Amino acid sequence: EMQKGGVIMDVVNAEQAKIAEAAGAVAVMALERGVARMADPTVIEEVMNAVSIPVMAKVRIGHYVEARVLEALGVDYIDESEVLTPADEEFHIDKRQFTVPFVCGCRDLGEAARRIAEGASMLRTKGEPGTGNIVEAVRHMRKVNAQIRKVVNMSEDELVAEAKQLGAPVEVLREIKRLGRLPVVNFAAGGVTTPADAALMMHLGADGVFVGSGIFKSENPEKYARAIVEATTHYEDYELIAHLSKGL
Amino acid sequence: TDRVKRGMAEMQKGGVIMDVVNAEQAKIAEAAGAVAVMALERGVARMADPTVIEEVMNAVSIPVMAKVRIGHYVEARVLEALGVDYIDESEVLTPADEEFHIDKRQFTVPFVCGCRDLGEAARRIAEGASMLRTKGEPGTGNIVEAVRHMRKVNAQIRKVVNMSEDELVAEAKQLGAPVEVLREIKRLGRLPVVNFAAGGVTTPADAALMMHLGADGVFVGSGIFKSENPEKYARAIVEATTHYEDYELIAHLSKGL
Amino acid sequence: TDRVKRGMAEMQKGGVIMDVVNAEQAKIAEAAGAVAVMALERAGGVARMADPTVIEEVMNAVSIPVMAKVRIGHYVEARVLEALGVDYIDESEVLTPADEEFHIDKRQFTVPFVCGCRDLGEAARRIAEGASMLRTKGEPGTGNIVEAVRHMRKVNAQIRKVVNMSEDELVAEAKQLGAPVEVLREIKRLGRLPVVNFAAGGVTTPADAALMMHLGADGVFVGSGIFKSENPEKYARAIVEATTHYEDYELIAHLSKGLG
Amino acid sequence: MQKGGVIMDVVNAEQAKIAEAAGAVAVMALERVGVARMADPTVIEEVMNAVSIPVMAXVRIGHYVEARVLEALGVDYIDESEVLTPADEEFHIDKRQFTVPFVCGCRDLGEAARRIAEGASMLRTKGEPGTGNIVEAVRHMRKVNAQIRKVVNMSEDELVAEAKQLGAPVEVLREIKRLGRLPVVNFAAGGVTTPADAALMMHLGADGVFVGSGIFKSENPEKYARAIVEATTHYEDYELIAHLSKGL
Amino acid sequence: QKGGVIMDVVNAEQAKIAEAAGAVAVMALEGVARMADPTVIEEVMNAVSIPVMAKVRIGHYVEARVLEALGVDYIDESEVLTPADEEFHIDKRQFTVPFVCGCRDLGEAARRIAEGASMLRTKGEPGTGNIVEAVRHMRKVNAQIRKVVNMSEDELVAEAKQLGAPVEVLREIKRLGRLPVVNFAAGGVTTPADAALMMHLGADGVFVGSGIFKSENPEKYARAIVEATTHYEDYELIAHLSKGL
Ligand SMILES: O=C[C@H](O)[C@H](O)[C@H](O)COP(=O)(O)O
Ligand SMILES: O=C[C@H](O)[C@H](O)[C@H](O)COP(=O)(O)O
Ligand SMILES: O=C[C@H](O)[C@H](O)[C@H](O)COP(=O)(O)O
Ligand SMILES: C[As](C)(=O)[O-]
Ligand SMILES: C[As](C)(=O)[O-]
Repeated sequence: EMQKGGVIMDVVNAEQAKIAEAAGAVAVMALERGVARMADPTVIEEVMNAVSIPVMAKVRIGHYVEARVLEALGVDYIDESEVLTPADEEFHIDKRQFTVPFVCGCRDLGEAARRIAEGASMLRTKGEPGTGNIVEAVRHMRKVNAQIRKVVNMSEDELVAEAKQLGAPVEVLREIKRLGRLPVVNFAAGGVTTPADAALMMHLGADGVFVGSGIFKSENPEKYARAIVEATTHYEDYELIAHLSKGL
Repeated sequence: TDRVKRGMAEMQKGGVIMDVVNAEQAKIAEAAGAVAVMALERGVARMADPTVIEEVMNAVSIPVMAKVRIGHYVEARVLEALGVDYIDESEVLTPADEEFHIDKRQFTVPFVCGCRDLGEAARRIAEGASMLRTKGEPGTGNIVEAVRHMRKVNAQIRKVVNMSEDELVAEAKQLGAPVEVLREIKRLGRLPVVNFAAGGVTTPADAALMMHLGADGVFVGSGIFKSENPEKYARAIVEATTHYEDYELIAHLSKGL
Repeated sequence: TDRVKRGMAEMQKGGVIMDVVNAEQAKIAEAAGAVAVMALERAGGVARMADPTVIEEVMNAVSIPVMAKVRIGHYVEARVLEALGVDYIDESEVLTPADEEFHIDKRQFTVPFVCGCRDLGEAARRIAEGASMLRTKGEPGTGNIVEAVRHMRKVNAQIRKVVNMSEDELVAEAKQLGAPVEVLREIKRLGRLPVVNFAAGGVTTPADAALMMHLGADGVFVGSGIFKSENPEKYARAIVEATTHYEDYELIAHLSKGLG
Repeated sequence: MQKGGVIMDVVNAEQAKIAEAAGAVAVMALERVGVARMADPTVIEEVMNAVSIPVMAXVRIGHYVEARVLEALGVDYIDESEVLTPADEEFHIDKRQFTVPFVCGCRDLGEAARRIAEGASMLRTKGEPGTGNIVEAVRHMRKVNAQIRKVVNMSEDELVAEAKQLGAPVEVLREIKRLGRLPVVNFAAGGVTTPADAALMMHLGADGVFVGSGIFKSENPEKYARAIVEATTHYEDYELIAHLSKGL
Repeated sequence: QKGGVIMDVVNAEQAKIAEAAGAVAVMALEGVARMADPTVIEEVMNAVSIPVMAKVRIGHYVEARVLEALGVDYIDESEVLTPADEEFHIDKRQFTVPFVCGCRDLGEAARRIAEGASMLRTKGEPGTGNIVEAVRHMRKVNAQIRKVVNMSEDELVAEAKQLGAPVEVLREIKRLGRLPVVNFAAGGVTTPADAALMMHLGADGVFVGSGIFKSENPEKYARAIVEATTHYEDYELIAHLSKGL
């Protein structure tokens, strides 16, 4: 199900992976680092052997075989990722055909619903990567959740037209209206840097957060990772978050 | 419940549905071999006076259709209460709602809806339509309207049926269609509901042409009853639609008119 | 005070308000079960407040509330109607606007106003000007219900959005709609508009009237078309019953049989 | 000067007497309502001899000699009027060179100020004529008065720039700021048809109203003229105005 | 507190100088620009008795809650930091601590007030040393206020629509004859003449940046700004105060 309230961390090796696990990450995202492709299987296996929590890796958008390779390696989740160099500009992977669950990116409810119709088991609401700027995450989490609230409360007979306007599959919108939320977990990602950032994303209705390699470029990675984990879990404990922000 | 509604529509294959304004015309249509009649009254065009619809219902044993203005939920509920067999949410009447069609899933009676392309068809189906009418502009006597859209809809269906499974979500986005309807279409090799041609079907050759182009049947308008011999004319359309590849018969049937 | 004007406006839900040009029509409207009447005088030309004589004729003919129209922005026409003892003033877009930019400051009046709106921004601006009741309406005189439907769908969709939206997003929503934020805050608090909102524009058949109620209207306005029918009292009656019993489709079906 | 008053269009002595009897503060002598020019002097003299109240007459915009002719006839006011066919598209009459006072039209404060700089002694704020539609008068009275209120209260050092933006002479703006209003009387005109219309213009800050020949096409001109006069004078007496509206 | 000067400070030493020079408050400060390290803010809070401001990125609700928890006296939802939300500002009504917000015109000012702002900073572009930024916007805001104060009551709803303002805030402005909160100028206030100019243009006070502490004699410079802002019509004094720097 992917533990709601959790933090998923990018790691490039076993050492980083262990630190992430020790800090309380719910999962790790194995990475290698022009054209950006699926990581060398060796690196992924190194990370898989280093920890007991779920390991994700990831593939280029549309790269069906990269995904099958990761599936064969025994990865726990595949991330069909926009930060890698897209392999297909028009068609995403038909994730319904896979055993392993996929996480996909989205910027609005239309994208989210299309990813779900392709078989996505989890979503990452994200704008531009690598900026350290939370505005990317915020813009899109606000958009997606505002659009969800609209759908949840709208007149049933207006959903087909709403679907057309969003570019969404209507059955996904119908499911959203029925549940009062997305039928999959939706984590924030994009520039989540400080403990306050992580808690903010939770305040805005995220189910959890992804954080990048910035953690391991700090002076004390384990303390930093830890602060993000605690802030994300205790996202309304402002005294704690204030205290956690001091070190960094 | 969708299956029963669709099954009712399905049993109409090869058939002709005729517009009638009174009991006399309705009886002629039934006598000529129509599979159903469409009751009409004739500025703003609305649901017909219930009296006229009841007159038609009492005059024949075949199914009676009537319908309502697009989006007019209450007109539809009225026709449902009258015991009509099919409701036609019709673009020739003056639309009551420019943006939202009736949520036809909430009804007991089955609906026929219009469409000009596969995106429209799929949206109508998602709203609960049990039958489709592929049609362009009405009242012209010009078959090009029907042809353009039957060619489009069927060409788009053939594309979907044979396309790579992983390309359907993007296809759906491009068409403005619900992907689950496209998936159903690919599974069945056709639309999951009956699809009749309508728009300018005038001659027996016209009716047979629409069947040649893959229609499941045809709608014909009041033009029939403005001819010198309506029963013969209606008859010719019925036989041409049924025996749409019997060109000697169609040639013979065309002589009278 | 607004609170009392609003309490007066409340006494109209589920009702039909009818246009009448004389005492005879007014009595028929009352007899058919109208909750109020709208007194009117009547091509191309300037349309103004009706002759006070005509309004008094209607006021004397019935016991139900009497409304009359003024031109948009025509402060003095409104004061005149107030002085005549009219029950409601309708600042009406079907009359020839007197002011293209500024509506009447209705807060300064004793008598309650009804105003038109096409979307929630307009509705909220009319409310901030002191409107006690709204009429959601597109183009008039067409017999085409699409006008009413378009705008009732828009207004109610926008209300549902506001009711459920995150509290901290309202100021930006207000900016985007051109609405006063305090009205949006009130809407979110109540779960609906703080005033009654009737449909108007092409309501012709009983099915039309019931449709508007299905779409969330609090009632309907109907025009002079009623009195051009063969049996006005039966027709008016059918609209009244359809509006009240808007989910009774057997009754509505039966009521639709008569009309020409 | 003649505040609260009504000025009435008249085509002959009979109409002029009725206007005087109804309480008009002045009359405007006309020939009619092709090319529209100064009226035949005979018609103007007929009206001048028929009443003791001031008599006005129209000249074409820029028609210096028409104006001199009316001056020589002993007219009390000259109306350099946009409803006549303009003689000069670019330059209005230099009214400073005349003994007789002029009334001029205006649609905004810039125009008003330019007319004043040319020597206008009175203004008529008016849009399109002959419509019976008060919106013309209202639009422009609202504009002129809103612009005046802005000038009256604005920072002194911003006036030169305001003048540039309006196309106004700054000394007129300075005078307006000093007086808190226009230095001349400003009457409304354009579609004033009902007693409510007349009172509305006063509510909007007019100093008075002009009314056209419509009065004499009614069934009872003297009663109608009378109603306009009383409504304009007692513009906040809504019971009276209501009563006055009953007849016609 | 009106007539005052608020000064940017990066440490306890600067904060003490600002307090000694007569600042009414200090603004504690420390690519992407975020809320300052709490340690730096606490250092400044402990160093002085006057109010301390700090901050947060626009829309960053949690940064604001953090500063609230630290015991900061005012939160500055600041456009010079990297915005966290391009569309929605913080709902400041939900907070105990008061906020200052930026504005460039009356529409913005009124929207900030409706969100719960307790103070305004009328400001254009930062870091230029050019007073035109402050002037443009103080002139705009105050011209728009004067218009609203004197305009016909029945025209306010339409004015509000045109400005993008909440009408109830305009109604309040008309009632008071001014903004219902204090409005300080900021943006390129560099010389004593600049500071006094902003007061001449109707500011309630001024913000000044770190430029003060890059001068040869910060305490004298800060002092000159403070005195010029207080005695903004004393041109002999202002002339004298301008000689040093
Ligand atoms: O035959 C199509 C009709 O013109 C409809 O009014 C409309 O164009 C289809 O609506 P939509 O494609 O938005 O569902
Ligand atoms: O029903 C709308 C009226 O015609 C108004 O006069 C106008 O179109 C919109 O109102 P506002 O003045 O608030 O934009
Ligand atoms: O640079 C800061 C800007 O002034 C704000 O981001 C801007 O005011 C956005 O808010 P609003 O849309 O309410 O003006
Ligand atoms: C916007 As897409 C074609 O990635 O669903
Ligand atoms: C525009 As002009 C000739 O009336 O000053």
